[PDB]
Amino acid sequence: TPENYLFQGRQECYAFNGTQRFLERYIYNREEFARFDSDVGEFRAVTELGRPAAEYWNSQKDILEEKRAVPDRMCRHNYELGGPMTLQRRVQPRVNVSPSNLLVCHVTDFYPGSIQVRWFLNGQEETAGVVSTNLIRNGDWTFQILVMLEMTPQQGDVYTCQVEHTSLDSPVTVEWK
Amino acid sequence: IKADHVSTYAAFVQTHRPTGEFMFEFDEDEMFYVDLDKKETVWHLEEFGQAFSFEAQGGLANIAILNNNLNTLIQRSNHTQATNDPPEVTVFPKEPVELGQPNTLICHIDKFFPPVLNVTWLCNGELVTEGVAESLFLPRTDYSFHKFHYLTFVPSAEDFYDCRVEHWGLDQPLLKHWEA
Amino acid sequence: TGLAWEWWRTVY
Ligand SMILES: *[C@@H]1O[C@H](CO)[C@@H](O)[C@H](O)[C@H]1NC(C)=O
Ligand SMILES: *[C@@H]1O[C@H](CO)[C@@H](O)[C@H](O)[C@H]1NC(C)=O
Repeated sequence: TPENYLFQGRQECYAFNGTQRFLERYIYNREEFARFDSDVGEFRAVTELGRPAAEYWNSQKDILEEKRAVPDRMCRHNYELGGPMTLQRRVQPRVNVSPSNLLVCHVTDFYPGSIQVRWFLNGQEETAGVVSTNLIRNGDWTFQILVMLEMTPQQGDVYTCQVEHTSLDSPVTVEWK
Repeated sequence: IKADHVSTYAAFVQTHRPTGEFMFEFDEDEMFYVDLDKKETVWHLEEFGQAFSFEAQGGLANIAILNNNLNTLIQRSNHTQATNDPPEVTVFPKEPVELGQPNTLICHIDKFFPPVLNVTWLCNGELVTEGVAESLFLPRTDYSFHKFHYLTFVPSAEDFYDCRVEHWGLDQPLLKHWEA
Repeated sequence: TGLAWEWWRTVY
């Protein structure tokens, strides 16, 4: 294994009920040693490696004052600015039904992760024999989900897959047979 | 921490592979980054660049700051190098597989460290160099990294694909098979 | 408009 050392940091903004919480992490090879917490107000060493770094930072008052203004200077600024493009981003999903004996309801390309997919047979909601995958991030700011349904095929039966999403005012349904 | 949405600036510097990276993510989705070696803000979606702008030098500055913090931490840490964590690889298509319908094959590499990775596509056992795209070394909350690799293709019954991932935590390259 | 950023501090 070659010689390699890594240093990483995080600047995290937590928005909830109109508030902003800023955490600044200082990490060396997956070991977080120093952290500033807005609810704390000053730096504190997370491990013994970061005690000299946190003690020196707490003496510099301008550093402590600058970080306390971040939840309002940066976190609130970006959260309000990215509202239309990120917060209220709505991408409608695409629903497909295929038999691959199971029936696969393949919901693709939607951004708001919160989604629910139900299986119906002749108007009856099916619960037993339903296998759904986890949320699948595509990296394209889009998601996927596949809901399988074990079926006993009968002639004349109508299997319908409905999808309810925040990007939809009315649920989308696709039927098989 | 209770939060409706989480916006995070993420950046790292190291010795190998990408010596630096500076990105900004919203709900675990990379929004933009600063292209070191080109020193301009690169937006993930074209619509993002038309509504916002970013001083790319803020990343170049923060990278320089993290550079000396690395050297300072290298000395205090007694030259300690972390353990190589092997990755988990999964391959799946972006759209439902239909013969003759162009699709994108997504290779997801997850839960690895350090961010030093060789990823390559193979179709029917030979290298695929065109139609390929990759994501950044995305950060995780547990301080490991994950990454995306994309390949545009036409689904055919004769073709079988492989996502070969090479990492220091592996004894041999990892072949993740996929076919229709 | 423009997005804001913040300086990481220097270690001892
Ligand atoms: C959210 O804020 C409103 C207005 O300040 C308050 O009435 C409510 O209790 C808050 N809820 C939580 C969970 O903090
Ligand atoms: C990637 O391939 C190059 C080419 O030999 C090699 O030097 C390097 O060690 C490889 N990286 C990993 C992580 O295996």
